[PDB]
Amino acid sequence: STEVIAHHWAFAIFLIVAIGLCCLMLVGGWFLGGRALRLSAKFYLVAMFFVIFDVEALYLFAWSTSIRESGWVGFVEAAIFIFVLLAGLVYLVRIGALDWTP
Amino acid sequence: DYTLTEIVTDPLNVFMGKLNDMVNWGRKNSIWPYNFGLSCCYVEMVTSFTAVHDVARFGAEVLRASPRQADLMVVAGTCFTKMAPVIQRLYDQMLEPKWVISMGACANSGGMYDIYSVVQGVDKFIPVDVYIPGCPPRPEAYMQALMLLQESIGKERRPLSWVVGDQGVYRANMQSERERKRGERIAVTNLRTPDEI
Amino acid sequence: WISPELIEILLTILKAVVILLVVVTCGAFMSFGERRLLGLFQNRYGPNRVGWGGSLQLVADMIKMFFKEDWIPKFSDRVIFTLAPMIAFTSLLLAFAIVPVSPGWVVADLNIGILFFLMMAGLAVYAVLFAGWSSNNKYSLLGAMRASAQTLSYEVFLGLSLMGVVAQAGSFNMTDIVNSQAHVWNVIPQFFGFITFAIAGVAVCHRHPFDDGYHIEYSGMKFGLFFVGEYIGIVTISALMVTLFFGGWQGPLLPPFIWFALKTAFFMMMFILIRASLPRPRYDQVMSFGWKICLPLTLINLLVTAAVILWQAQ
Amino acid sequence: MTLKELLVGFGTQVRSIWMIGLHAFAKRETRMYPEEPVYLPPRYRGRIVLTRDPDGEERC
Amino acid sequence: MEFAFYICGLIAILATLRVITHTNPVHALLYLIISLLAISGVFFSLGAYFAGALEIIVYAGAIMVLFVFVVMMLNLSEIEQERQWLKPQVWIGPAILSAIMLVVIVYAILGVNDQGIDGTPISAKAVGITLFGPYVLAVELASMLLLAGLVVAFHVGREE
Amino acid sequence: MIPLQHGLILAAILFVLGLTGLVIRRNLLFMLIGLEIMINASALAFVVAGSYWGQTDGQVMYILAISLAAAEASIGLALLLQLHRRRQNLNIDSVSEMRG
Ligand SMILES: CCCCCCCCCCCCCCCCCC(=O)OC[C@H](COP(=O)(O)OCCN)OC(=O)CCCCCCCCCCCCCCCCC
Ligand SMILES: CCCCCCCCCCC1=C(C)C(=O)C(OC)=C(OC)C1=O
Ligand SMILES: CCCCCCCCCCCCCCCCCCCC
Ligand SMILES: CCCCCCCCCCCCCCCCCCCC
Ligand code: SF4
Repeated sequence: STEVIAHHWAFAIFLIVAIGLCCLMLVGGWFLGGRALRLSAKFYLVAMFFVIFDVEALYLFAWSTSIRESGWVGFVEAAIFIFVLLAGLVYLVRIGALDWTP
Repeated sequence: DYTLTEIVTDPLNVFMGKLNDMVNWGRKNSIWPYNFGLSCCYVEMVTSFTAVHDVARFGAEVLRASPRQADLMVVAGTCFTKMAPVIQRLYDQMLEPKWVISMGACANSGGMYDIYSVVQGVDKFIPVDVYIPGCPPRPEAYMQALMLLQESIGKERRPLSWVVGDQGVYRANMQSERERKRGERIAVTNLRTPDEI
Repeated sequence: WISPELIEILLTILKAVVILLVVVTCGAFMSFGERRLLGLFQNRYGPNRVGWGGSLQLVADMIKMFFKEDWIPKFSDRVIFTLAPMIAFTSLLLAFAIVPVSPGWVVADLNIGILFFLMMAGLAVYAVLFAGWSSNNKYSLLGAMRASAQTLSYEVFLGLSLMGVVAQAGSFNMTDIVNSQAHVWNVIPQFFGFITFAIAGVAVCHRHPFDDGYHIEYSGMKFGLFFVGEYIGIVTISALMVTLFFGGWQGPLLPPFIWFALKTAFFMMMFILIRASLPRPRYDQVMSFGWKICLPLTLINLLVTAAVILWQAQ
Repeated sequence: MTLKELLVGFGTQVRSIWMIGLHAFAKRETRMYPEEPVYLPPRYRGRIVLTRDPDGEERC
Repeated sequence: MEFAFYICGLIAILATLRVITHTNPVHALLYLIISLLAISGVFFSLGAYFAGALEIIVYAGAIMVLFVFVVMMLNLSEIEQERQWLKPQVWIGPAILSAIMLVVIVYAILGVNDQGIDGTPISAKAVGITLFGPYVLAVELASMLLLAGLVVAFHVGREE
Repeated sequence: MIPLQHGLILAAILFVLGLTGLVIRRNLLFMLIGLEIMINASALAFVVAGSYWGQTDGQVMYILAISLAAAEASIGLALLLQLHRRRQNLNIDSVSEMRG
């Protein structure tokens, strides 16, 4: 359609002009103007928790856009999914996995 | 009457002059001081930064903890012998263009502390653009020094680009404020008696 | 070559370019506006001497950052150093690229929408990490890992806070979301979703009170790119919560763009007041609040929203 | 943490926002140097001068 | 839509080739992120909008974030001082083996019936419908798989 | 009008590239990177196959594939952290003690 190809061209022009704007800004900044330890594993733990719960979040993302088309049995399935998610979260909290302080 | 870094004349096409004026306007209207606390003079500096004086009105409130982003180094305090290499390193970490304001008698000359552990003025090892007498200078003296620095910045010539043109920095030789205000200062006859408020 | 299809193509391209220029100029103009409004909150004036009302302070700052000496650290990774402000600008700019500001005024009427916003947040974390690592400083690196751990702790429920609005709308599209608020704005049913998304949006933008800095080695115009990128992120998050929780352009009397601009201006002023008012919590308190309170709140909110929707389905 | 102290903290944050907003509705405390001259008390210790006698000769 | 698919596939191939031949771990992860963005563009060109969205959100927004986190943790160290993988006596053999397997798989691919991918956009609503319909136990046991990975990675990745 | 053969060829190319990176690199981090490349190529192949048949099954299998990929990346990076903690190097040829 003409409207969808107009929106595609608008999005492409938006991306190109934004990239060109920031690149030209950096180029003008460079051109103008004269010249003259072992980290603690809690970082890995919190990033790993973010990865796992982001995958669980993607499952809930897929569920949320089709809640009406899934019916009450989909609600029961997603309630079991969310309950397992919350049991894992309670497990992580209670063993001090999510406690940054010692 | 300029100074090239030698006493030379004014090097300033007419479009290059307008571009230099625009650059100087943008530089003097956006001055970012470095957050550096030495002694009591820094307390009066940050007092000028607060609401009752509002140094933000001149565009000079963005107080940076990083010397890279700062344009102005205000040496506001005594230049102790242990702190002098720190001051020199923080000045060296800055980028062109950079300006220096000595605030207070300690930073000017050492002040009352002509003592074994004090460097007698910060101009002993870094170049200073504006000096403020006082111990401490009041906040509006720091504002007046900021306007003096702005007036000095607005009449200096710097290269627009590092690949085109003369790369030397031409700083104007301003008339001294003492000679400028001698007309109005000597003409003073009577002041208010100290017994009043 | 004069054809109405080409006219519509150029009109849509011009509208997208106008939206881009307006949002970038708004980010810069309210960098200056944050300075002025912090002055207003702190019983002073702020910059009001460079031009009428201080409106030329931004131009002076722009010129100063342009003609500041460009300095890359000698022992640093040059490509990553240049790439971090690149991402910090473009990620939230493209996040704004899906916001509908008016009926017929939208850059991309995508079928994903807030999913594209989630992609842009997942690149903004890269911007912060690359800024920290490329500085070749251990203090900056530690500060960057702490800040990125915070933004992961709040990105973990940003999408789930949006999922209540998505569930009520039944679609990922932003126009469907603003059309589902024809009767009642989503702030009333999705109030817990509103507070969780507001907290997560403030936290992933690294705004107060969620802020060994990793910007200390950045100078010249790269620091300006970081500044305008954070401000564009503020504008984008404000416009997104206007469209998602406050109807968007819907209003009884004033024109729709005026309503959208007024709601966005109120929320950006709320950002300024949030900076001026709250103190900084400790880092462990911030992550514990993100992991122990807000994520279960989003999950329970999604469950309650689904139960309410399926009850109303006859 | 406790829900009661969470609600107390939320109310305290709302109160802090309210005070800062009402203080935004207040009057400015800035003395506009240099447009507004600084008042100095008569015995203020600033620039040093040498004065003259009533007959006009210098006092030093 | 064809041009976008081919340019994104070419970018992904070149970025993967730069990944498996680079020395700097952060640079390798950066080209890997570029390859993941390219493969997401491939997904968007084929109408799999949800798959490309998850490719940027999860694969190029969580997993490689974790890789970048671990690389910053290691502070990467007898790696660039060796460069053993670019000597031919190490890499010619495995490259020959991978080329032979690629030739066999491509020959198997070329003998299939192709009506062409029409690229009709498949929304996340249909994916969510079939996810909680025909694939209920897939979702539940995938939650259990994520739980298993969480427990294993917590048990191993501690410091005591 | 995009051939299924071309998508499967691209996925196969990325798979054998990930396998080559997994084999030729002695660094465990690059082995994990190669493993991520292979599993992403397999997920791309499933997406291509699902898009050819007009079914959501390819995207469902993509979702399962990236769930597996996230979990094995977490486990492998934890193992890599333990190896770097107790050996101070990531040379996978060093850990070869059990043999025969
Ligand atoms: C686009 C526009 C967006 C503009 C911004 C709008 C949203 C702003 C969101 C700001 C979020 C700030 C979140 C701060 C969380 C802090 C959590 C925490 O741990 O606080 C610590 C404190 C004490 O906790 P405790 O464990 O007892 O510590 C004792 C140990 N010595 O714990 C407490 O004091 C408990 C209470 C913590 C904070 C609760 C939430 C407050 C949210 C901010 C106020 C919002 C007001 C309304 C805003 C407008 C709404 C229309
Ligand atoms: C990289 C992180 C940048 C954070 C923002 C820095 C720029 C704004 C500084 C605000 C400010 C602070 C905090 C401040 O403490 C202060 O008082 C000395 C000011 O002068 C009035 C300020 O302007
Ligand atoms: C912070 C706000 C950012 C907005 C970015 C997009 C601006 C688009 C401007 C569109 C203006 C016309 C809108 C349609 C007509 C209705 C309003 C007419 C009076 C302005
Ligand atoms: C220190 C020990 C190092 C061991 C490295 C092992 C590397 C194995 C490389 C195998 C290469 C095979 C090349 C192709 C062989 C012919 C084709 C397959 C058989 C028909
Ligand atoms: S000049 Fe006086 S007020 Fe200033 S630092 Fe020295 S002692 Fe303190």
